Amino acid sequence: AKSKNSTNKNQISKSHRNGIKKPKDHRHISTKGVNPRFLRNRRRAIKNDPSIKKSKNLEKKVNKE
Amino acid sequence: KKENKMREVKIAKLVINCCVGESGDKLTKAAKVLKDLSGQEPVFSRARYTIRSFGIKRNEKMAVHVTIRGDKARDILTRGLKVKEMELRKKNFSNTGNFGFGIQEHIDLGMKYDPSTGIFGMDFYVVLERPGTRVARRRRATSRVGNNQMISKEECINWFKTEFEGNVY
Amino acid sequence: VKVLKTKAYFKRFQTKYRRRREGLTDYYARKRLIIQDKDKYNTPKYRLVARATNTRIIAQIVYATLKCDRVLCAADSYELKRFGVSTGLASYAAAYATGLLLARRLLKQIGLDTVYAGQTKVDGAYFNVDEDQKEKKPFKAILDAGLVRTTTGNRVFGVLKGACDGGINIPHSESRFPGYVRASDEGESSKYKPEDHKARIFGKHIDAYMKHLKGQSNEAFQKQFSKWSKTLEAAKVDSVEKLFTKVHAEIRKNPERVKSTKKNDKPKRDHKKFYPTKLTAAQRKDRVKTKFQLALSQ
Amino acid sequence: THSYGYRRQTRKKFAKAYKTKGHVRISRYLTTYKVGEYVDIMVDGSQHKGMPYKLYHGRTGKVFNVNPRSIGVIVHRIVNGRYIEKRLHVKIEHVRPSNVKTALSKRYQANDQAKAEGNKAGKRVSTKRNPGQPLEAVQVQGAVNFQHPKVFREIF
RNA sequence: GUUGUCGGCCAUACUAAGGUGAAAACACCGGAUCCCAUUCGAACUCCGAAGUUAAGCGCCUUAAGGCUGGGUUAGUACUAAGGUGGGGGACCGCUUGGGAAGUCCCAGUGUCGAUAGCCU
RNA sequence: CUGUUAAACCAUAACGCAGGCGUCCUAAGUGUAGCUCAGUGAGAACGGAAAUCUCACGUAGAACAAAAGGGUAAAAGCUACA
RNA sequence: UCUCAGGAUAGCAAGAGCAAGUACGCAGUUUUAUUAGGUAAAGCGAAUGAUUAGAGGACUCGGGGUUCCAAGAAUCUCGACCUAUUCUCAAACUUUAAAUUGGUAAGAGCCGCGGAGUUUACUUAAAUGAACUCUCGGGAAGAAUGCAGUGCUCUUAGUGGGCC
Ligand SMILES: [Mg+2]
Ligand SMILES: [Mg+2]
Ligand SMILES: [Mg+2]
Ligand SMILES: [Mg+2]
Ligand SMILES: [Mg+2]
Ligand SMILES: [Mg+2]
Ligand SMILES: [Mg+2]
Ligand SMILES: [Mg+2]
Ligand SMILES: [Mg+2]
Ligand SMILES: [Mg+2]
Ligand SMILES: [Mg+2]
Ligand SMILES: [Mg+2]
Ligand SMILES: [Mg+2]
Ligand SMILES: [Mg+2]
Repeated sequence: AKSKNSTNKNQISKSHRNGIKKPKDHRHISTKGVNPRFLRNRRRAIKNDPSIKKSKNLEKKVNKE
Repeated sequence: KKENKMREVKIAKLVINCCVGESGDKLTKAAKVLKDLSGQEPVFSRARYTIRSFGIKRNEKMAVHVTIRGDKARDILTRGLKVKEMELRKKNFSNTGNFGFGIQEHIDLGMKYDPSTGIFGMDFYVVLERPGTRVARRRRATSRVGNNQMISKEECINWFKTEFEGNVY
Repeated sequence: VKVLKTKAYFKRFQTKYRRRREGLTDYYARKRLIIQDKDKYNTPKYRLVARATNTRIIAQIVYATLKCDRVLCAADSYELKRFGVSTGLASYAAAYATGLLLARRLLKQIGLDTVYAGQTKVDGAYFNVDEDQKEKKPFKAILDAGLVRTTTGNRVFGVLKGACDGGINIPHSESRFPGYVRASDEGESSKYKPEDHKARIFGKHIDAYMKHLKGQSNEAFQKQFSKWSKTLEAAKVDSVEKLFTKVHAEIRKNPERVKSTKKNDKPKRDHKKFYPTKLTAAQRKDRVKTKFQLALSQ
Repeated sequence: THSYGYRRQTRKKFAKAYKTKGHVRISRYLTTYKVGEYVDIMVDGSQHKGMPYKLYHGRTGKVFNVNPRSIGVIVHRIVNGRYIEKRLHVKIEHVRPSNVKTALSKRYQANDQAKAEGNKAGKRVSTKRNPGQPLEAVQVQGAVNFQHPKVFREIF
């Protein structure tokens, strides 16, 4: 037996073949890597903010407090 | 030339060290000898390397040294220098402006004899400093003393003669 | 002599920080002190600088800005002159005082005097306003001791007491406070004796000292206390404690910036001569020609 | 390559720059960072914790989270002909602010100013920047230096 | 003009041998009863005020060493694209682009701060 | 696993180079404090090339279990304590 | 992967579809803005490692031979230490340092320490900060060039000895 060990020849072209795919810029991004402190703050400051429209029963809870 | 009494020549310290090259009772003996000479507590220097000819195993207790200042080391210098007949050799004077001399027969210093006190060897070393030594020895803003503040050999010999009434060859 | 300082040596020299080669800043320490959680993005951080002089005890409130560090409040021991002390401005009591003043000033600047008084009568008991904080939390400061040693009963902690008693929050555990005892032999006790401490704040120690010096001889008392005694007489008082209670109440009462109204215009000629400007290239050239001729004709 | 380890082939990249030995660099300690800022990411070898993988040295990321000792940044890596988002967390040490936005804001504000004023006068101002343009006609009056090609000479 | 305190940059700040030193500070300096400290009150700590710019420190001096910046070096070495270019080859060179570094030259030699002050 | 081949992001072959891993450490982990190491010149009984003691100078040339490369000077090195 | 004539697995390929084909979008291109890098070269009177040449040297560290007379002094020979140099080199050396090249960007999802909000162990002495909401002010569209290859689903063939 004898073989060709590693060649990267055709792979670059193959990769450029259909273009290099880039992800979508999404206004709102996932929360990974963000600490819980800040996250709880967000949760609270959202729950209490009236200028942010909640669900009905939610607003009931918020308006009772 | 203008001179401040700031330029005073002072005895910085007298260090008296005794190297026995042993771990045993003779050490305890030199310890006692030293306490009795100084009034202070002796310092034990270790043995840093191993040598068969000297019988010294590394980090082994080797020698006893003492640092003395002020009138103590003054008075003692009296003692040893007299033991040396108030006579030194130019080879005894360093480029630090600091001088040293050897002594054996510690009894000639005026200390009594005991079986534990058998006659011992001693190295006497004297550091001479001018006033601003502090600048170098302090912690905050530590700096190196000026050229005009540091003591030349000739100056040190001059100090020994002028003070002790001694002879240099 | 093999020359052990070469051209190389100099090319290779790592020039230390201007501040470190002056033996002033401890950067390990400092970094430790300054770091705040980038979580609080721009929020300021407040350290108490206790710097002792062979004369004055300088207490400051500084915080760390990039470009510079800024001083909120400065208390210079000489302000105690303003209240009648000419001597012993480097003592423990001096620290205490200066710290009390820095304290009251900061607290006045913010508007916290009213809420925060402190323990007016001095005990030596742990005093941090942080236990009774209610409406607006006590001001937060960190002790920056600098190159000074942390030895138990250090002046810097005099300033500590001055300032937490002044009402600032200054985190301290009272372990290095004067008159603290950790026993060795049998593992006996952790002893705090606020009595000795307060005694030290007022300077009872200095007084007992006067007395000792008197016991031995008149010359003795003269040598160390000359200015101090004439000064004690000028205030017409028998002890430092009365004088420092005076300092305490005066400081507590109307601590404020003393603005010296002196207006000076233009007395500069003398020292402009002592502080020479550097020489022009042309000037060096001239120097060279001069040395050259002087040499040639010799 | 027989060995693959977090620091492989890191020798000269991570070695401190000449005469940088033991520089603490307090400035990085004080730099303020906000969720939307653009950070450039640069490793220092004295500070071992929160070390990014060598690949990311000199990359430009966008900040995403801020932790107490560390800024979460966002970079992308081309992998098999596609881009993959990577959420980095860098200790403060290996991070510095990028000027890529600073330039933008400065420029914009000035430009906008110009346009507002022009809008006052009825003149439409355009901020579009044009690249190097073909040189305009010129007249030249000068001293003529006439050169002739040198003979060959051998210098030994 | 000058000072202490805490500094950002970290030699244009360092190194060597010198001159100079208003004021106020900073220091050297005096002393170990007290908190503290060591083999030693050297240091660390504490308390001071008889001296002194001699030290430290400011400012300057050297056809100074170093460091910083430009010049030469040099369109040289290296390099991007082209070549049914030359040469047996090693290699060199043509067309269109980028473009260095040491010897030797010349200049520079700390800068930006917050705070309280000295010079009435 | 380190340094090279590897051609200044990354990646890159060969029974290609030079080496290293299947352990070791209640401290050689963690923290605080103080100290500055390697080396060089001059100086002190027995003392001798080499024992200890001194001072001046020492950009790091020493040390950091282990291979290599990088990292470290009021420390990451040395000492002491917890 | 007991794996080396094989399998899976991505990649490459076809067909059927989804979506408003954000064109203020896209790009194996430049430009512009901000930035990385230690290779080529060069450099070793600069660190590390090699490594030739001659001379000087108040002060030197030792050896040997010379001489004299005598043990010392005078002096030839060696090196080691500086002194000023000098020959030729490194992929597992490097201060310096390219070309080619890598990140990130070039605006309505913009800019402005102007406003009013929301936050029950988020931040601060601090309505301090922070993050999000509704406001206020300004903003010819914010480089060239090209778009007969918009993005994404679903199902799946062949391939996995290469060679110039
Ligand atoms: Mg693809
Ligand atoms: Mg500390
Ligand atoms: Mg680098
Ligand atoms: Mg230069
Ligand atoms: Mg050349
Ligand atoms: Mg691979
Ligand atoms: Mg092996
Ligand atoms: Mg430490
Ligand atoms: Mg077959
Ligand atoms: Mg498949
Ligand atoms: Mg189709
Ligand atoms: Mg368009
Ligand atoms: Mg390209
Ligand atoms: Mg660069």
